[PDB]
Amino acid sequence: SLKKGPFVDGHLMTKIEKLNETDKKQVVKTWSRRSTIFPQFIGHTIAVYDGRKHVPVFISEDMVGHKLGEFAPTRTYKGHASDD
Amino acid sequence: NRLKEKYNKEIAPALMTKFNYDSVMQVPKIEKIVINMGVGDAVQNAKAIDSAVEELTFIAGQKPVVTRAKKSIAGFRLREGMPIGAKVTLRGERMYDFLDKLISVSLPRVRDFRGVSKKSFDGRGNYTLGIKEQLIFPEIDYDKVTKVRGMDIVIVTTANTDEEARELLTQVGMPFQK
Amino acid sequence: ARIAGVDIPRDKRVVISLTYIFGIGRTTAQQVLKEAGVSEDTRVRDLTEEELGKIRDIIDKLKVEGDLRREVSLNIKRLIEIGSYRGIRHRRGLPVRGQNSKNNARTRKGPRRTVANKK
RNA sequence: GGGGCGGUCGCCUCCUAAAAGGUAACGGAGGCGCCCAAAGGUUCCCUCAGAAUGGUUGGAAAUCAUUCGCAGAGUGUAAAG
RNA sequence: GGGCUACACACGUGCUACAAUGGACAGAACAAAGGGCAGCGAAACCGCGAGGUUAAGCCAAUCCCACAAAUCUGUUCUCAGUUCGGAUCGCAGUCUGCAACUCGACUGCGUGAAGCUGGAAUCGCUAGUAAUCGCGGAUCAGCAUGCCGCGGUGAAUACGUUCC
Repeated sequence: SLKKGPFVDGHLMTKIEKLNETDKKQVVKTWSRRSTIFPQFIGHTIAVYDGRKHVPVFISEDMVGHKLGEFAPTRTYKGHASDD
Repeated sequence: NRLKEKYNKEIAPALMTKFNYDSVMQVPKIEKIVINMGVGDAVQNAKAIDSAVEELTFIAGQKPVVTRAKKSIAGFRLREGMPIGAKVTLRGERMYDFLDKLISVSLPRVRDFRGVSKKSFDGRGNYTLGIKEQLIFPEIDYDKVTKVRGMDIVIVTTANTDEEARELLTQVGMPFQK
Repeated sequence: ARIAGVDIPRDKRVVISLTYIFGIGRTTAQQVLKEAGVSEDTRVRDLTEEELGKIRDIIDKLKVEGDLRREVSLNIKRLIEIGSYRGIRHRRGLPVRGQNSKNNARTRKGPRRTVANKK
């Protein structure tokens, strides 16, 4: 990125804000993987829309600046014939 | 000898108050350090295993002795004869002159190292440690040795239990990962 | 051996001689020597008995060989336990920065060999 | 346990041999026409195999520290003693 | 939102090198052509750099993109996986864009693969051609080792139709 600053679409902002202030709801899908993780966002688990299937993702304290959608690879491995 | 005087005045009296002792006089004592070489030959034809033996004279002044194998191995050389590695058993005033170099100089020199030895205790007494660089010992020159050879240290405690053996080491100033 | 960065060589001028240090590069050497005022000096290794020490201190401020290796190691270990995707590229043999795979990129893949035919 | 064919012919260990010894069968299991100037002699010392625990390159094992180990070892080569 | 960028591998086609006719540093010097108003953006200033702040001029033989590079002149390294080469990756920044994870470019710092001229085989070119050095444009928000052009430096050989 650059400066001022990391950019969530902003709906995730109010969502995680309301989820932080109250309710403590867990597991929620999102199509907007472009959004970066935030300190207020910590500890939540989001189903990430790779396209084929949502992949749930827990948020450790260590991850912030990495993109939220980065953790789930759309790519399928490998695929190769004769292993070993 | 400064380390030797140190437990005669500082460590012991503090160690005495930490818990009770039968017959007052009893106190755990360091016995012997055993430094291993191993070398690994790779394979048998070093060709000079003795050149590694000369290197250990720098780490400690006691003369190293090659450890001849007492058993053959199918996976690696060799049947009895043609010794693998070397061993040293420094004692007396040499013991604390060497340990003083270990805490003050050797261990901090290592790159990634910050602290080790947690599960390392036998539950009986003896401490163990691994050493992977000659850079760790100041007396060795960088120009010598070139290729790295491995090293070991095994401090011995008189104490019958690891809980006493550990507490003795902490007052010596021995590092722990915690 | 040696006084600053461990195992600096011999019979070479001081700047390239401490570029070999796992930490300082070329321009950083230009900076530490700019602080030094040595002027190069010395082609071999003969600096000065105390100036070698004051340079040893400035180099000591910079950090640090195998611990710097521990920096990159702890960093990539941070990059694998985090999930992940970047360390995933670090251990697939996949290039990490993002530059295909359909051709070349053998820096991690290695040379040999081949296991396919048609028809 | 007809001959021929096959196998065997000597020495050494155990069992069959039945609590002295001996003791048969083309009975049951194995070895040997050596090897070593040292693995001999003498003197002075030492105690194994395997297990658990801790450990750098050491992985199920090369190396080392420790409790356990009346011998689960070794005794040139094969068995009994 | 992905994918068109897959990844054990094969092939085609380019780029960069494997170095002392060289590398690195300093100084000095010679171009052409093309583009520019939803643009080019000088100069001044800030940042090591990339760029930013601010803003003159230019609808352009006026001004801007813009500095030509090889080269020459000296200093330095003295034949090695190297002060050779830059890969790969880490960290920290930056331009464009609602937005740079997949899957952008650039910079600073750090890391310093392979490669010391390449088997069988194969390609181009008869002179300003081959050899090589830089520049611009179409493309285009951003992204040009590709393509299309511009100029600098600038050869060797051609006996001949036996053979392909």
